[PDB]
Amino acid sequence: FLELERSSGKLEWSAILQKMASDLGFSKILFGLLPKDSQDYENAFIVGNYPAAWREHYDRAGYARVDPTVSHCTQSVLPIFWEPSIYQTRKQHEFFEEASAAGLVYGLTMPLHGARGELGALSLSVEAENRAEANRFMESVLPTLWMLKDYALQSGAGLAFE
Amino acid sequence: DGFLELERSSGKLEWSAILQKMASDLGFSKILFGLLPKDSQDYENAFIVGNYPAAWREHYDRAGYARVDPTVSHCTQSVLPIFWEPSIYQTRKQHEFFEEASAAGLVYGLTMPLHGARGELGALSLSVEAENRAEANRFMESVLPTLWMLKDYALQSGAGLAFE
Ligand SMILES: N#Cc1ccccc1C(=O)Oc1c(Br)cc(Br)cc1CNC(=O)c1ccccc1[N+](=O)[O-]
Ligand SMILES: N#Cc1ccccc1C(=O)Oc1c(Br)cc(Br)cc1CNC(=O)c1ccccc1[N+](=O)[O-]
Repeated sequence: FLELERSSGKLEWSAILQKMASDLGFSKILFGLLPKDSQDYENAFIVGNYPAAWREHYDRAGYARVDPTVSHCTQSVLPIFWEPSIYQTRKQHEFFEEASAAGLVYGLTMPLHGARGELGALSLSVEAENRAEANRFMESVLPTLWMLKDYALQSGAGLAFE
Repeated sequence: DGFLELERSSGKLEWSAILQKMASDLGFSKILFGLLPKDSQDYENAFIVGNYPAAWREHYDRAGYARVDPTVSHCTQSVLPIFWEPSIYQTRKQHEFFEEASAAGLVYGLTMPLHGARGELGALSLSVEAENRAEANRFMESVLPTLWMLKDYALQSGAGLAFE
């Protein structure tokens, strides 16, 4: 985990974070961080390899207002898994479908809350044949991820703010 | 699913018992969970849970050890754990803090900073009984991934119990 601190620049930090996630078994990740008292997700510090077109679509369609993981992050420090049960509203169903169209169907979002009031998320997606399989993979690496997200927050906020 | 009993708990007594049991199973026989609401700086009226000896908690406050305890300034700046380690260029007060902590049975341990979703500031401090630093670090490192999960479950349920 200590390799995140020693990185030079955003590209290398991103490369390290992506490979950590990739080696762990998650093909796609997004790391997003906002300063205290901001809700302008559009203009967050963002790192990762989500498809560019999806990132653009998410911003355009105002999905930050709809995405169930966003509101979850404002209320909690606990992970939220991308299960059918989290897409409760008709608009969130639309969100699920569009995210699925980008290849992002299985995964989880770890809320980030920094020492300086930074608000963020580390979202990770896993390629799987089905839900049950994806859930077992995620369970099998969850403690490692749980440490990872805080190491990423601490180093990530360092990169973005100091 | 073991972590779920922290939310199911009704009242501080019940919650404290569950948290202590979970921590004790992991080899931490003494714990203190401390939490302050958003923008509050006064460590006295903090929501404090655990089984640190009462006399030690009283003395820590009385002697003003919070300004000498390295974990305090660490917690305001980081979300990463800090292992208890004296500075070894230390002031009489810093020496006394560790000496009196040690006398209270709290020589080895770590503090997990707590930063809640609603701006809560706190710490989960846990002590392990050990003969030396090598043994202690072994004991703590071996449960660190589980503890990492526990501190966030404790933070989330504790904040609700305390403020919500
Ligand atoms: N900064 C910050 C931030 C702070 C709090 C919560 C969240 C975020 C965040 O990054 O949110 C985004 C953004 Br800004 C763009 C995208 Br694109 C995706 C997410 C978060 N959501 C997901 O990654 C997600 C969650 C569930 C299903 C599918 C996705 N997804 O594919 O985007
Ligand atoms: N709330 C909050 C809080 C918020 C941020 C940081 C810290 C705390 C905290 O609880 O700090 C205390 C207090 Br209030 C009393 C006691 Br008693 C002990 C600690 C934290 N420190 C330790 O537990 C500790 C750390 C290093 C060596 C020895 C000890 N110790 O035995 O107390």
